Amino acid sequence: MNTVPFTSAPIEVTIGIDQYSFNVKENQPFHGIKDIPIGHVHVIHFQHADNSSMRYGYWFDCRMGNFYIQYDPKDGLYKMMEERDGAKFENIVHNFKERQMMVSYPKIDEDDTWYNLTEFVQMDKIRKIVRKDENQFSYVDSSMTTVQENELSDPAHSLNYTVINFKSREAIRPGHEMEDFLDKSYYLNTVMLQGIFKNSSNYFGELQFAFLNAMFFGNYGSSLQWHAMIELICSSATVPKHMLDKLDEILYYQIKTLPEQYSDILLNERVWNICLYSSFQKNSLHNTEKIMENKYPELL
Amino acid sequence: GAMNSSNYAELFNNDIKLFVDDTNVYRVTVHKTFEGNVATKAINGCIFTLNPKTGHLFLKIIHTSVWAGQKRLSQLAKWKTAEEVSALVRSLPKEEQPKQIIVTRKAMLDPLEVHMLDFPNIAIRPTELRLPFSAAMSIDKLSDVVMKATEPQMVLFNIYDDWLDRISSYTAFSRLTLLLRALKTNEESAKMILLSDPTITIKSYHLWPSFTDEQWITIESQMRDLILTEYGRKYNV
Ligand SMILES: O[C@H](COc1ccccc1Br)CN1CCCC1
Repeated sequence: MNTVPFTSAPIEVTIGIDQYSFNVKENQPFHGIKDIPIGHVHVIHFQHADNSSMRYGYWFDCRMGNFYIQYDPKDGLYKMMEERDGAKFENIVHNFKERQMMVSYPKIDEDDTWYNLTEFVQMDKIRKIVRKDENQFSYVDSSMTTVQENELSDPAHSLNYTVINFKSREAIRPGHEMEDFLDKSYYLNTVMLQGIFKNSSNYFGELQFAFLNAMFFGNYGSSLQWHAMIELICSSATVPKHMLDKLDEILYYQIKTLPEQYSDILLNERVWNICLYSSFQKNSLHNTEKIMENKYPELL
Repeated sequence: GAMNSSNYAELFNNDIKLFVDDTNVYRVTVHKTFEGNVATKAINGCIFTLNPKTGHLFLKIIHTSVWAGQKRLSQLAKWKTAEEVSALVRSLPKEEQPKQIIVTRKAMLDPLEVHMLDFPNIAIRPTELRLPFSAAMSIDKLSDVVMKATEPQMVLFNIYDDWLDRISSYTAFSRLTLLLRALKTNEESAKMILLSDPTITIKSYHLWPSFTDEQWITIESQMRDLILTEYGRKYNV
């Protein structure tokens, strides 16, 4: 169990921690979140009571430092910060637990939701996508764009997801134009998995972070990445049987966790009706197909 | 973007463009088998690639051997069309390569785009037009050549014969499409129209008769009346 204390809550804000969230009222006595499970990455995020525009948040791992939140009134936002003095830190936390000004990470013991959503997500990879290497944590918000999106304007504040493009020379070998494009096994297996990702787990982590960034901040380029990385697999006739089985679980929990009312912006009709009903892997997503059809039949 | 009735004069500017129609690439007769089932037998086809400005038409004859042992042939045709168009482009010198290629059927966008990735500065466009280039096999000498072909083969010529010597490309293209559109609606009649007078001959290297300006007007009018006619006979109007 670890802790993210807050200096204070000067402004009314909705606070997000992983899939949970609670309302904090302006200058209520609040001083942060305790009992945060060690062992997974996490994301604390924020939506100010005034400007529902811009959700923003920080990914982090209590293994990699003592981190706290402090509202900054020049810049207008709750800022994450690392405390180098470990003794100073335990002291403050203990002070706040004794006075009981911390809410508790409220995990049910039967619940593997967060783990399932972050199974392959690792801080080091996130920090290669959100380059800000003076911080051990990584900032993200609604309006950030992707490298691929800046090619179709500030490069330091971008999401450097892996560029996937089905109509590219990377995707498409000379003389196998129709073969490579209609069956993306090459692209998937050799170019991306063997070439760029190394293993299936790194691929899946990027895919899980893309999705969470889309769902927690409605980051639009993240969503496109997510659907892109799904689509490549579904459009490849040759996939390791183990990767297919893990994808099906991965997508199941995503679809399970999605707000019913946010579904219409975050689910791409074409990709899913293609993956589930047209692509090579139409038969291979039993759990994903069952929950999609019982929850969002309108999309299909 | 898409090519339609508005941005129509862009065909006649000085930007090198080609049109690609694939409708006659993959052609079959349907027949009964001895056991009472149905089967397809395939016949020669042809990729119709047309510079609407200069009148240049490079026909790419598609020999039935290209299909042998292949599955999903209607799909492969589109890939083969784009393979052949790309190969054409690649053979032309740089200054002759087209800046746009407009396909008559949206199915050819992806095959082509994929095949052209090496040519990022060539725009692949669809069109909203109902263009009648599929009737190109109703032009007699073209029907005999594609049919008589025994191997893959490419014909280089001009599809407006010598018209540009006396008319502009806009008018030349409009005459082309009128005759084509008439050949499509009622080939027998349209052809009867074009050949009634036995003294107006077709040259060795020409598809259309050697009409005079005066004569072209009679003809164009008659093909008008025909296309208007053949519409009535259909919709009973
Ligand atoms: O082969 C050519 C005639 O054919 C064409 C003429 C001009 C453009 C295209 C074609 Br194909 C010579 N011969 C005269 C009549 C028989 C063939």
